[PDB]
Amino acid sequence: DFCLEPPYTGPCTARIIRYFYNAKAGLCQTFVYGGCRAKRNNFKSAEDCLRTCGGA
Amino acid sequence: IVGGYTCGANTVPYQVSLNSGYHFCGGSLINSQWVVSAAHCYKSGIQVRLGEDNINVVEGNEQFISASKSIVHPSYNSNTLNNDIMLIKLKSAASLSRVASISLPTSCASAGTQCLISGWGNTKSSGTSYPDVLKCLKAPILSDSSCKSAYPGQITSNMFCAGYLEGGKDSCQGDSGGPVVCSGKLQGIVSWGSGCAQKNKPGVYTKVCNYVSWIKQTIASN
Ligand SMILES: [Ca+2]
Repeated sequence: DFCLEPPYTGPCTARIIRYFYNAKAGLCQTFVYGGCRAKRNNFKSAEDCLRTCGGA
Repeated sequence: IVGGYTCGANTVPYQVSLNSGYHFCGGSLINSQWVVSAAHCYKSGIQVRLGEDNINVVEGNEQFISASKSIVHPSYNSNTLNNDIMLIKLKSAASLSRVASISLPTSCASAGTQCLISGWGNTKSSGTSYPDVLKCLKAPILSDSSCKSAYPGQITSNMFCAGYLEGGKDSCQGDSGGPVVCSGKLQGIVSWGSGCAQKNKPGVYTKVCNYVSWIKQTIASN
């Protein structure tokens, strides 16, 4: 389950704010994404995040 | 920029901040209407901020201009990060001492060349600390061999390493797309690395000298 994976910033050095499902908190939180090599637990909005991972 | 120093208000006139509701990448002004940055900094709704020092406070020397076009290199590979370069056309031309363009290189720089890297990225190797003002770093260009030894099978002909093998001084999240200027010419674009300021893991930059033709022609036909 990719929704249970920790957020992945990646090697690139941008500072792009994305969302990830935090199964421990039971909610989608923000994190800094570097701009490349995103894993699946990386969403552009909280709504996308909840729709895909909500309740995982 | 980890291990750097405060540049000083408007001492790096060609440095721009790419804003999408917040600063997410840097860029360099190459003429009154064009900016060069990294391809991985591609985002919709980009606003370019010129003449910035403290990115959180309006100080009076700024010019915020929206991008009208964003051209990512046709061969950019998001997996290998090869050809990590992008051109952004400003909706209107900037008014050029605090805002100025940087010259494109006539030739490639050699290992050992000292360059100035700048940005508003994270200043901590372990942790998070985003600055208000522009940070600067002098780092030498490293040899292709050591670069390739640090990142086995990841360095292409279009990338170069710069920094210190000891670690402690490096570019970091939020610096992407920014300039690496050596001898007054734009030689690199902040691109990627393994963590920030780690020992034996210098930063990797887009080698600008290989794209000068593409840049000049692309600017002219758009
Ligand atoms: Ca400002």
